[PDB]
Amino acid sequence: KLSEEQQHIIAILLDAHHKTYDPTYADFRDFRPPVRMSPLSMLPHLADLVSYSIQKVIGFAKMIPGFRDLTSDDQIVLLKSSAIEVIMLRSNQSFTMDDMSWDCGSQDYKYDVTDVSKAGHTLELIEPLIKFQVGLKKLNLHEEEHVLLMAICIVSPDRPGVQDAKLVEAIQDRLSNTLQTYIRCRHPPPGSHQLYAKMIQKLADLRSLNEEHSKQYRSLSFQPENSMKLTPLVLEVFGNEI
Amino acid sequence: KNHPMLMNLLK
Ligand SMILES: CCC(=O)O[C@@H]1CC[C@@]2(C)[C@H](CC[C@@H]3[C@@H]2CC[C@]2(C)[C@@H]([C@H](C)CCC(=O)O)CC[C@@H]32)C1
Repeated sequence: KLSEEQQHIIAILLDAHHKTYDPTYADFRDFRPPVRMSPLSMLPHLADLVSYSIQKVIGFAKMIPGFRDLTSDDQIVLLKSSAIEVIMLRSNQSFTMDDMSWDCGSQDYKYDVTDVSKAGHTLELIEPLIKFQVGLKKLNLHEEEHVLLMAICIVSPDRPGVQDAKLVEAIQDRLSNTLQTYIRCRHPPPGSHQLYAKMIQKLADLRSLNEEHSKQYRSLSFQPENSMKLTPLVLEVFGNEI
Repeated sequence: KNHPMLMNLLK
């Protein structure tokens, strides 16, 4: 079955997530208020939401067993490229197929297609994002699998700019093996049917959502009036060629 | 590679 190390890893990731993802979304009040007039009217709010989310993803990443053994540069490299992917991933917890939106406890903090479209990004990205959310949602992942996937997403040895790939790759495998064994021993069929394969497919989807996001961020942030509505962390992480 | 804030949040 499972293992001491594996169950240990799971317990840690679950707690790490519970400490970096607030189901009350109480912090959203601190963000620049959302405006629904792209008019970019939603950019100041989502920019802060995203920046905040980057800070929480880092908080989570630091607690991933083995992530501490990577060199600062490797850590930066991994978080730099995975951030947006993990944010889309953790967002599935607030997404609902009822109205196809992210319900973050409140109406103002309820975001639908036209809300997230008012921030400089087109349907070239939003269309696939929602599809992703629905497909992911349809997997009904246990919270154990959800956190292991975010963790596996973060420590991917093929990230551009990686140094000690062997180590990054080594740390991931341990998470992957923990995931595959968890599914086999804790996820009952039919739900478990090719669950691993489907979860890894979502990782490929995220790479794709990432690339499209990068292309629409460049275009967006290449315009001063737009890049000045962002936050310093966002500029640092998402690159700053303004 | 020039990421003080990321660096600061990471350590
Ligand atoms: C400052 C820069 C920037 O480049 O922000 C862009 C704003 C518009 C857009 C489309 C792109 C892709 C990621 C999207 C974001 C809108 C708000 C979403 C849908 C988040 C959702 C509200 C999270 C819910 C949660 O945390 O549970 C997570 C995924 C986010 C990033």
